[PDB]
Amino acid sequence: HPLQVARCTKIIKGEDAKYVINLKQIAKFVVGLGERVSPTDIEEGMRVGVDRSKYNIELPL
Amino acid sequence: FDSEKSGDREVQRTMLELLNQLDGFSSDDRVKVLAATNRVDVLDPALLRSGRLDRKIEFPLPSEDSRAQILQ
Amino acid sequence: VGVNKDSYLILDTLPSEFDSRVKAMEVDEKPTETYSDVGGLDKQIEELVEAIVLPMKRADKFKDMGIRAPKG
Amino acid sequence: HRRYDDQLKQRRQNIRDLEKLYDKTENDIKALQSIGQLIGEVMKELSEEKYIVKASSGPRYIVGVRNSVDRSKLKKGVRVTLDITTLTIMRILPRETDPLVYNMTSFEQGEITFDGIGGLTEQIRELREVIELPLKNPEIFQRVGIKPPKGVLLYGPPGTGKTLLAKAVAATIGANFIFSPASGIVDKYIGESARIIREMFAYAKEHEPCIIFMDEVDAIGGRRFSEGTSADREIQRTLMELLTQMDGFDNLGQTKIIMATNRPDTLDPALLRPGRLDRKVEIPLPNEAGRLEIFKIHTAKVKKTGEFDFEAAVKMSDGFNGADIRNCATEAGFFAIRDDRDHINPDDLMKAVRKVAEVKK
Amino acid sequence: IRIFRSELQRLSHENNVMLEKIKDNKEKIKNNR
Repeated sequence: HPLQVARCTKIIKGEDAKYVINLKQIAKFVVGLGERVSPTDIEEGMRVGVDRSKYNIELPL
Repeated sequence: FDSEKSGDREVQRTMLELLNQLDGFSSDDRVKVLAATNRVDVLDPALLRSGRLDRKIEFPLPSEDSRAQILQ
Repeated sequence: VGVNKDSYLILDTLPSEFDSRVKAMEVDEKPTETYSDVGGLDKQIEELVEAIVLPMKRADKFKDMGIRAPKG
Repeated sequence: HRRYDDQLKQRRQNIRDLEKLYDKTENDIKALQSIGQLIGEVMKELSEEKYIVKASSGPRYIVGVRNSVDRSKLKKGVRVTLDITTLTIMRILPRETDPLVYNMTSFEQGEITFDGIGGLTEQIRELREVIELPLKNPEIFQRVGIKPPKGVLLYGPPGTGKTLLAKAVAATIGANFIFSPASGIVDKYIGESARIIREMFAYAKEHEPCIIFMDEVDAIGGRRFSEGTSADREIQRTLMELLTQMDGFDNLGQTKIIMATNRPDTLDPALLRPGRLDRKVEIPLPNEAGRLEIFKIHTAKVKKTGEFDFEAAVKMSDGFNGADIRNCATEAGFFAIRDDRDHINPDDLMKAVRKVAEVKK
Repeated sequence: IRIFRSELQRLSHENNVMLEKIKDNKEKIKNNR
């Protein structure tokens, strides 16, 4: 699915494919606890995205 | 002659943190920081001292016999 | 530094993962090169041995004299 | 059977150690229930109980007072802690906008002692009377009837006497050392003119025992012709602001302005008039006889021979100050490492001058 | 061997008091983070 925007707000998941990244320059988020690679679907697809800035393990999508 | 270090703080803080890291170990030979560029248009008295970048080493174009080894 | 999204309150620090490390930085452990590959610089190479290489070998000889070896 | 009493004592040691660790954990959990607030700066004073501020999280706001509000230490410009809920001032903080410990050098008292400034004692005693005396006992000039000088210009060769005299004034008096180089004001970038001098005046206003020092004034100076501006946009705004601080409604009585340059001709004549710069001290160039006391500071501090001759190396030295001879003493020990000696050969320092002459004059 | 057993029973329950005290704190600090 084409993604021109992605964001998430106040999501608690699990370390492994957690994402919870806000692509907007306001309230930037990262991902810790190791390294994971999921080029097809990281967690839910959809609002998972990258856009401008690189954050951790989000690169494969 | 420009104060633009205050305009773009990426250049200023890099130089400010550079002065603190060079002074961390003054007795140790395991801390060495060098640099290379095209020329020196600006002299900084703070960077000129024992334990920092001081001596100017110019690198002119290779000589006649020097090019024989590179072509070899 | 872990903080709240709403109240913006500091909770707990986080380990280093994405530091904005400025990638494409060349890291090479003990490369392979000799001063004989590029000739004609022996005038500058001697200056690189005197002010860098030789004080880098042993720092205890210069410490007994009370002076400080140049770091670059 | 009595040897088991040691296990009973070691068991109690674990109870007392963990109990102190669990008590610190509970206090850290209770600290998470605390509620922080925003931070801002007062733009304008509307009234006693109402202030016009500027929030860091948004545009300018107008807030009230909460508790422990001291109207004497809180006024227009004083940084405040803004309440996100009721829009009130929770606490009182000193005024800071641009970092004062990074772009400006601040250190406790001084660094360089009076040994490196030796030889200027004739001018040093006159410098202490116009600086050290009014900052400590202002009654000295009150009985005489003369006003204390604000600015004092220390000028000379570049790097010679500029650094030594700067840190020596703060060391003997006891006031903090403020180094504000002139290269950090005038720029080709838009802005960066008034905000530096105003906040520098605010820092010296909060902490009285401080003295401001500058460097490289020749770059921000010049008289042009009519004192107008052509490509002077950052030059003229700086020269006029320095005059309005001392002659304005609020000057620095506990802080003296110091400028460092080459020649006074590079300074705005508007700043040269009485009321701004009342003192000009010239830094001479030490000769072979003058530099004799220079090699007795840095070179004589390190390990040297008892037969070392200061007159042999001074003949090859040309215009070397206390900071310039640091490379001479560094290269002097470089020729002595081959002979395995813990001291400095007097003949090695003479050869070290030729190595320093490649950079220094 | 009946001497140290008197003070050992005290330190045994005092450890459970500190254990149950931090047990609710361990679950609380994880919920506060």
